[PDB]
Amino acid sequence: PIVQNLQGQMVHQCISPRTLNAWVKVVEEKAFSPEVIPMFSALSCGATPQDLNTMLNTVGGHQAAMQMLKETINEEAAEWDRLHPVHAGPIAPGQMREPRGSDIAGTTSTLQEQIGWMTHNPPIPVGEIYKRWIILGLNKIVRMYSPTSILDIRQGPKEPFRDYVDRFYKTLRAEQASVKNAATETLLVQNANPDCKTILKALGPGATLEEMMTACQ
Amino acid sequence: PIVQNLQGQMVHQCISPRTLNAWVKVVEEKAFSPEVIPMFSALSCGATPQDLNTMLNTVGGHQAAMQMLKETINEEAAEWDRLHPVHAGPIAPGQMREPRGSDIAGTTSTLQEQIGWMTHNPPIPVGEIYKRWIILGLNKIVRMYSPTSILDIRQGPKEPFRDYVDRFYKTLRAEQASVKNAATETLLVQNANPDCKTILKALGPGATLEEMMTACQ
Amino acid sequence: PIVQNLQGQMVHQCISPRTLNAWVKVVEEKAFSPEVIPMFSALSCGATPQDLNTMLNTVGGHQAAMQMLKETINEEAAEWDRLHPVHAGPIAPGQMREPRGSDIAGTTSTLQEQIGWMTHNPPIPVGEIYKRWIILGLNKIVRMYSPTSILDIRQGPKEPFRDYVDRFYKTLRAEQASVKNAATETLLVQNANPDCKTILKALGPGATLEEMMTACQ
Amino acid sequence: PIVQNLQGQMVHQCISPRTLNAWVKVVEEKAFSPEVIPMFSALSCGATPQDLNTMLNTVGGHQAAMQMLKETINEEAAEWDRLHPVHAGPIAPGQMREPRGSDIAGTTSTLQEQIGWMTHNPPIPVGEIYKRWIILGLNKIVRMYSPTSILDIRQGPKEPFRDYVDRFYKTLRAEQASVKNAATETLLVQNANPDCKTILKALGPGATLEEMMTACQ
Amino acid sequence: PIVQNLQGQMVHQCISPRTLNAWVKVVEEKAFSPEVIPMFSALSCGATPQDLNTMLNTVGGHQAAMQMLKETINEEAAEWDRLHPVHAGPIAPGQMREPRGSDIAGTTSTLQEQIGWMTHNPPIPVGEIYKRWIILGLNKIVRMYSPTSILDIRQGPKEPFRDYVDRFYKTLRAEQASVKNAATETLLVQNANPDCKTILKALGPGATLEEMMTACQ
Amino acid sequence: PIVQNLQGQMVHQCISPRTLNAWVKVVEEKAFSPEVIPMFSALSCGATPQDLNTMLNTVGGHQAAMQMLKETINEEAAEWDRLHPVHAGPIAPGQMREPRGSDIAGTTSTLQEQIGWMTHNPPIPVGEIYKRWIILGLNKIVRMYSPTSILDIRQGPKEPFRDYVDRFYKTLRAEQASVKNAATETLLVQNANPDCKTILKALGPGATLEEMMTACQ
Ligand SMILES: O=c1[nH]c2c(Br)cccc2n1Cc1ccccc1
Ligand SMILES: O=c1[nH]c2c(Br)cccc2n1Cc1ccccc1
Ligand SMILES: O=c1[nH]c2c(Br)cccc2n1Cc1ccccc1
Ligand SMILES: O=c1[nH]c2c(Br)cccc2n1Cc1ccccc1
Ligand SMILES: O=c1[nH]c2c(Br)cccc2n1Cc1ccccc1
Ligand SMILES: O=c1[nH]c2c(Br)cccc2n1Cc1ccccc1
Repeated sequence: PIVQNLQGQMVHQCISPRTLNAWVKVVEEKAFSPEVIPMFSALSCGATPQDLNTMLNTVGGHQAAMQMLKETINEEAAEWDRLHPVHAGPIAPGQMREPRGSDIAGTTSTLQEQIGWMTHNPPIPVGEIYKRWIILGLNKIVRMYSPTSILDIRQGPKEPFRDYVDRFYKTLRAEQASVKNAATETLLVQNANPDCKTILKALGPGATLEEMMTACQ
Repeated sequence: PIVQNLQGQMVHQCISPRTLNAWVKVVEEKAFSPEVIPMFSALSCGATPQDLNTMLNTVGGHQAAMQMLKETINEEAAEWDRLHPVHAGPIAPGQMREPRGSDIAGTTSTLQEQIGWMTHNPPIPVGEIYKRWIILGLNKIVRMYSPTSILDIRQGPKEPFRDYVDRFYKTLRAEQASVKNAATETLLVQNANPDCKTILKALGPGATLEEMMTACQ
Repeated sequence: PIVQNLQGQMVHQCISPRTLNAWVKVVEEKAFSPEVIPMFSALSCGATPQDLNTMLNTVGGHQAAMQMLKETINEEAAEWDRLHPVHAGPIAPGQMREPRGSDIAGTTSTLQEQIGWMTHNPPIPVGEIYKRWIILGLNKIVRMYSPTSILDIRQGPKEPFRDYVDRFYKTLRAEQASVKNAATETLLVQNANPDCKTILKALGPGATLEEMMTACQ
Repeated sequence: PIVQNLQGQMVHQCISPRTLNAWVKVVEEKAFSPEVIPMFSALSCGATPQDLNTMLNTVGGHQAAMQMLKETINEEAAEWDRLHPVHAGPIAPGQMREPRGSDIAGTTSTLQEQIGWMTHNPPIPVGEIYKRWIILGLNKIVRMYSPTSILDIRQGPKEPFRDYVDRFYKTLRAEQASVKNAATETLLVQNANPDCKTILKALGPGATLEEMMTACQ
Repeated sequence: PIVQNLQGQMVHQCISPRTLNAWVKVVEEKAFSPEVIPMFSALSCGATPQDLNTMLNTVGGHQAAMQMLKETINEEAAEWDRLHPVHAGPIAPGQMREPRGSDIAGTTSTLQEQIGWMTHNPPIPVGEIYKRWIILGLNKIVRMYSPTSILDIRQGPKEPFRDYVDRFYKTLRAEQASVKNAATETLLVQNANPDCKTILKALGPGATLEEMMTACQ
Repeated sequence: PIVQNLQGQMVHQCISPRTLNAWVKVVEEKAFSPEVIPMFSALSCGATPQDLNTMLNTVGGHQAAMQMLKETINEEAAEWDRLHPVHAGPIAPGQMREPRGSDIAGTTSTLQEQIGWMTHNPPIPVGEIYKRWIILGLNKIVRMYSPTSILDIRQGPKEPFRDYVDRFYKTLRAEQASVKNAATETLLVQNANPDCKTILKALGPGATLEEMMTACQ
């Protein structure tokens, strides 16, 4: 990554073994549960494109997902190039060249180039632009791999309301409803069991989740 | 987080993998036992709003609680805005803008903005203001998820007084009696078993817990 | 804690995850065995009052003990205030105020105040004063939770002398005899089994523990 | 490795125990699965030739592979020497000598020499040149140890399409098809089971993997 | 401990959790096997007397040994005082006082005093003087707790010579023969089994251990 | 060890707990498999003689080997003294004395002396000279403890060629053939099973290992 040292300058630091292992193990344990995305983002704090590729490339399973992610990346890289075309032919000697989509994705740019963009004044934050693309991809995968429709999360007749709500919002998070506060006074009540539904209906509209959860305790 | 380096300046540091993992595992092991709150506070030492959101967002279960927490956050953000409205329209070029509730919660502010507030002279401690909101939320959840009323913590006929007292104060902590020294010379004696109650009554009022615990040994 | 950096100034550092976890796990594994106290002291090296409270507050069990400890703290805080009363009414603008008992215990003082006391010239070592109070409390708990009287530690007829001595001094440590060198040429011999007692009596007085242990091998 | 310190100069740092252990354990757990290569590259960030040899030499099993890797190294070293022959006889006193193939591979050069090349202006990046050779070798091994031909990865009649695709791209990665986006609209469909193949044929050409995977859900 | 920082000055650093845990666990796993002593010495690198006491005091078992160690310490402290008596009565204001035995053992000296001695020019290395005393004590314990006389380490009729030699030198190390090279051409041969003894006798005198071990393979 | 800090000067640093534990555990897990030697070398990066002795002395088993290693050390120390005799009698006040064999092995020199040699201009690299001696010793032990002659590594009739080759080069590494590329087109083919031998003979001479391994797949 690029870090500030103990004296203020932005400099390159090797990716730690700790970071490398943390990311690999989160994917091993959680696959594409939605909580993997914020973890990915945090573990990739300060990352260069190189570092991003390293993290992705260290994943051994899930190669259908990694291939889908390459595809998303390629789509975002092609839109980058449409928005910001680069002058072809030879670069002014010693000068910074402008990044293309593939340079941002770290496939046709060197670490040194990446460091130059990222630390230039003003900076071209290639690592953050690429991260956004990867996260866009990752979110598609989380949605695709969501195993259950929100329509099938219904409270069991003996199921504690809290366990139902946990299932419902974990499902909603994966399906990626933006709806989130919203769905509360509608689908969540509809999919509640008969006894709880009666209670919740009686509360009247505008009930907070806390209120709903106390009511159905 | 924002830290002081080895030379005195306040600067941004990536959240560690160690920190990230510690928080995720505490929630996995302890759920919303009350001791999770001081741990959260300590693990979030120096946090920006971004860092706070990261920590929250890395939690995979308990999505009923995380949704209740968003709600509390939204309530505190709306009261922030009532207390400190911000001039609308365009900001003076290059100048610091004033934070709104959603900026404090990290949803409409950038890391750079956050860093500027937090390190400005005088500082606007957005990370500490947000932390207070999250802790307010978290405390509601701890109370809600407390499984037993203090009224049901009564000493077993064969139950060591110390184990009873441990149960009683662990329950009181979750229910969040402010009462804490208080409840000592009342409910704790009332809920003691017949033999211990007799002993404790004989001690007279004003007995310290230590005295009570020795007496009922 | 407050640490010296790599350039000589005293500055605040966040409590580490490593420290936090170490303390929680020692309490989980060892409860109030006497060796927990020196560990607590060492893990709290450089601690502010805030840090002390964090460590205490992260303990999830043993709430009878934590309540007894609050009580001891309150007693020491009240004696602090008797010894060092503070001028009431408004503080000189910008100046350091004097700490009261509750400020030392971190309940009515801010981190910033604490840092100011601890790094002032001359310093008011609030973290060390509070630590002393907590250790006084903790020692009471270790004594209370000692499961066996020294009077009941007697050598088994088939019990190796070394295992007996280990039991005897582990018990004495918990009961907190100051006696420690002392009890050696008396109770330790008295509570030895018949064969070893005969041997030890023959050695004559003034025998070192090493001498006793060789003799009864 | 060679790192930049907290003040800007490039200096030698001992390889960490953490790094050493991470590499040894990845090889123990994953052998020559293709994801070991990006891990190797990342763990060897900043490595000198010495460090590269250390990492390789710490591997205890797989000595057929390590011998094949020496062979590849020797081939690349011999081509280095063909491209960049070095003046024989005695070196100018105090001056940097030019590296030969074996110097780049760390077998006839000292750490000090290596440090001098790597930090000279302009640098001779011996550690990166050697790393490229090792990775060339390693890729040959990954291909050789790939257990299954892509021709034998065919979807089971009851096999979820996603699990098939995972098998297919994991196999392709090992066999090292450059084809990767390519093989998607051909072999992947051909090797799909009858029901999925029918669905995929109906989609028409140009289907993205995401589209294919949704279709065969 | 007292360390040199990244700028050359000697300063106090808190004992790490890592160090604390390492020492406690070595004692738990190995008790007073002789290899614990060099580990103790290395873990206590740079230690103040305070730090030494911390490490000792964190040990929960083995209290017979810890008491024997206090005794040794007291003996060395009393000889210190015989060799280096200190002027009684009040110290020159602001000046360094001279350490007594108990100051060196950290029982009547403050951390600040200890730091002053250790970093004075010229230094009074109180931490190293105390460490020597503790190691003297520890060595007595290792010898006392050695379970087997060297006289009882004899090669089994089916026992590989190498396993015998391992037993013999592990025993000798505990009993603390200075003899070590020595005992090689005598007791080690005497205690060898009949077939190996014959072989070894034939080698003639002056055989190296390597030679002996090859011979009896 | 002696390290360069964050400002360029060579200074002493305590051996880490991490390093100490890593070395002890490698010996526990792998004994004297040949891969222990490069690990030892890497873990001892920057070591003083003191540090080298620490690492060796922390090993609890294998005392036959540790004794053989002392012997090798003594032999190298005696040859050092033959090559570089030192002027006897008193040293010039304040000046660096010249190291003898035993000073290099850390038995008659202080840490301070060692630091002075190692950081003098020009340096006397006592830690690297001693390391070379220890590695010479260690290599003798690896060879001695090799359990199988290369002559007995022959491919099983049902044994995959790759597993045979792994056995053969792991054995050769321990026996310490310099032969290594060499033995490839001879003994390795000779010790192959009948079917593979026929295949390999047909390839003709000059086959690379890769070629051999593909052929016998
Ligand atoms: O090097 C890698 N490995 C990647 C993985 Br694994 C998943 C996603 C993108 C990756 N990239 C960059 C890249 C390559 C080819 C097409 C597009 C993006
Ligand atoms: O980004 C996140 N994730 C959060 C979680 Br998980 C729980 C609480 C608040 C969170 N925030 C900020 C936020 C979002 C939306 C409404 C209010 C607060
Ligand atoms: O915040 C905390 N948590 C504590 C725990 Br847990 C045990 C002892 C004291 C504690 N304190 C300070 C404090 C509070 C109230 C009365 C006195 C002392
Ligand atoms: O020292 C080592 N150990 C190595 C391992 Br293990 C595998 C590959 C190369 C290695 N090298 C460098 C080297 C030696 C001899 C021929 C060519 C390359
Ligand atoms: O504070 C401690 N704990 C010790 C342990 Br545990 C063993 C040895 C000495 C120790 N010391 C110093 C000390 C105390 C009293 C007599 C002599 C030495
Ligand atoms: O202090 C130690 N412990 C050692 C171990 Br354990 C093995 C090898 C040498 C060692 N040394 C140095 C040394 C001592 C005596 C003879 C020669 C070498």
